[PDB]
Amino acid sequence: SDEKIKTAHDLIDEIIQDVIQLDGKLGLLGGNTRQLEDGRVINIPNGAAMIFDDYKKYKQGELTAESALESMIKIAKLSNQLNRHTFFNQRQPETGQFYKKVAAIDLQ
Repeated sequence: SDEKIKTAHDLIDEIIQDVIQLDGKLGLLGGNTRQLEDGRVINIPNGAAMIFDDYKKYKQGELTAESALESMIKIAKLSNQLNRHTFFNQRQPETGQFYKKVAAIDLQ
């Protein structure tokens, strides 16, 4: 897939919005919950939480914009790999779609 052309912020923003939309009636069993920077309680898969923390680092200054993006891509591939394996039915299709977009990092 062509790399195309986009800013780091635009790509990061695209995935963040998807995560927010992904939030739903899903309870603790469905996944873990984290407090939004705005102070809004949201629910997302444990994997979503992992990248969420990475985002915070970009703000904290612990990680760079590209470093945070890079970290998300590597873990995204691992998550996608597990999804590809069997017993993928256990995971929700909506969550699978999110991982696919992250791995295929194309703003388009």
